[PDB]
Amino acid sequence: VLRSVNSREPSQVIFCNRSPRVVLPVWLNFDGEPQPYPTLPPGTGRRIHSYRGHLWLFRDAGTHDGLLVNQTELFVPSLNVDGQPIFANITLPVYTLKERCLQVVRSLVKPENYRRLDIVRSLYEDLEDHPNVQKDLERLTQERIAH
Amino acid sequence: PNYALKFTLAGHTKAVSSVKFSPNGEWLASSSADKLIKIWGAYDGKFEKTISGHKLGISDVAWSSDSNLLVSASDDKTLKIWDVSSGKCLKTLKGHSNYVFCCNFNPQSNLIVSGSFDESVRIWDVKTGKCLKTLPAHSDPVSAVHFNRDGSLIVSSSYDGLCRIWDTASGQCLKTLPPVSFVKFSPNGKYILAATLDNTLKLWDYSKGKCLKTYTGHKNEKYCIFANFSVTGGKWIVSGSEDNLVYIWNLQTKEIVQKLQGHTDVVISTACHPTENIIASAALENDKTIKLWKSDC
Amino acid sequence: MDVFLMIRRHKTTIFTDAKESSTVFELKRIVEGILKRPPDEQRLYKDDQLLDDGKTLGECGFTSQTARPQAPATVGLAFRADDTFEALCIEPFSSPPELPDVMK
Amino acid sequence: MYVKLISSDGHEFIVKREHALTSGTIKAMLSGTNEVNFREIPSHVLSKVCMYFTYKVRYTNSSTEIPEFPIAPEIALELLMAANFLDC
Repeated sequence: VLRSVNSREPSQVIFCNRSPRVVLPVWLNFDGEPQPYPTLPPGTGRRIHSYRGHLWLFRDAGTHDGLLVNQTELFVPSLNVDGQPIFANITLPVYTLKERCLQVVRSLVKPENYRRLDIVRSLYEDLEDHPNVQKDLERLTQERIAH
Repeated sequence: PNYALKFTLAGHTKAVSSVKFSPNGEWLASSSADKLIKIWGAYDGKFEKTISGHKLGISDVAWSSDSNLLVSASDDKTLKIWDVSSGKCLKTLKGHSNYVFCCNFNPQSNLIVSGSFDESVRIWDVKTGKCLKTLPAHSDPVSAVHFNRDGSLIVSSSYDGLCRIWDTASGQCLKTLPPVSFVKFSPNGKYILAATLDNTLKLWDYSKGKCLKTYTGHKNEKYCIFANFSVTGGKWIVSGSEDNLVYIWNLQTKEIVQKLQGHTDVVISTACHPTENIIASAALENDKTIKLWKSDC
Repeated sequence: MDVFLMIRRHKTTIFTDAKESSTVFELKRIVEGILKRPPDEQRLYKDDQLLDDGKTLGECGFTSQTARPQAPATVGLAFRADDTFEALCIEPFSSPPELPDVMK
Repeated sequence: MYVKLISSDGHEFIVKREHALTSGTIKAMLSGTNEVNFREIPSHVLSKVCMYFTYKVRYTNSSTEIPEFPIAPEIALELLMAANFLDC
């Protein structure tokens, strides 16, 4: 359901990293599986070859924190018009403070050590619940069934 | 028939793309995604040699009439010609702008024909390597390209869902008869066998232009699976299948007459020995092996 | 270009926004909305420097680059009450604990 | 409309209402004086939390380069705890 269609119709795209994170572009293949592509440093952008009807999302390539693209979770190339490439503007989201506080602690603390923090067991599990695309892909499949 | 497993060849470290018997019945060539061609004894399944060159994985192999030469077709955009005695690349055939998927010597074996993701059919000279004619064949990737009995025609198949016959001499499209995953000419000359990705094989009289047989019951929706005529003993259609089996149909009555079990991945290539009742069969990444099956008819 | 401020007197801290193009005066009238003391009873500062009512926030060094939502610039506030003038006094926040061993 | 948020050490923080209603914990404390007394969350943390509130409201639905929300190491743990409690 959440997967690239094999249209074989080429599309020129500009992956524009407008975040301070090193970004990992992630192509959803024809069976819905996530393929890592080469990383974009912050404040860079790149003309790249994709296809119509394909699916992308983008992540911190170092921690797998999720990022927005053109204000949303998924990016889908269409046909170029009048010789114009299509822009995928990789943006940070407004993380919740909690989510951000987890990002920061995660990056300061080796996971073999989360439990030597003096905090409720609740937060240990929030810490350990590292972000991954598959969890998000699942969550996003389901909101589209409400929508 | 009663084809039973006899040998299993487990040399490639990556998926196996194509298996072809030599016309002299002596050898089996295998191409693999691991960039290698490997030669096997047809009867005793013995490792003969590895052939290396291609900078990416290989998709198809084809023998010359005299069993002395191979054409390979590769992701690295190249078709290369090999002396089979040496292991030595005689030529590289640049011309396609994307992955090359299929290849075949003409009966005379002085031409090679090839198909590519670039949506084109190319014809080559074996002596020089000069591409002679580039046919604007399809508007989508070419899956198979074969020469007829006297080498005067070419059949091609493509993901545009069309199958087409070319006059070799000029390059004009003589006739045009879901994606077409595979196509080839019947030994007896008159017929053409074509797979579509609606889980279907079909036999056609190319001249008259109507479908005479339909072979079903196997799984074929994603992969371009190589199909065959076996006619050494009885007359069968053989095919790989995505459900990991080798299927065999009574060619005339369309009945499934056997399913060979052993493979642990999609069987993407079958080959029927030229003078004897032997089948070669090859599977993908979870398998990585070639199996040989020998029957009484 | 908007600016983002903490206005700080003693142990009170106001979060509010303005334009670089606003005057210190018009920010004294914002503080009047909140703390209900007129602009003649307020003196606003940056560090030590008494800010004049006719200069814009921008001119006083308060830019989109130095007064951000996630890192607001501090504006000191001291009141007058008739003939009595209080000197700017800002009580500092609590320190955090010494960072734990596993966060080094 | 502003609300007072008093920290555990005495410091009062005067933020827009809409801003503070980022927290459901705060929306509740306002209903069950429009002040709110935190008994554990101290000033350095509550001030940061307020900075979060102004970051959130502004940059939500901006369509611009949202910058990073910075968190010094020294304050991460307490702020995590606070955020967890305020649920924001």
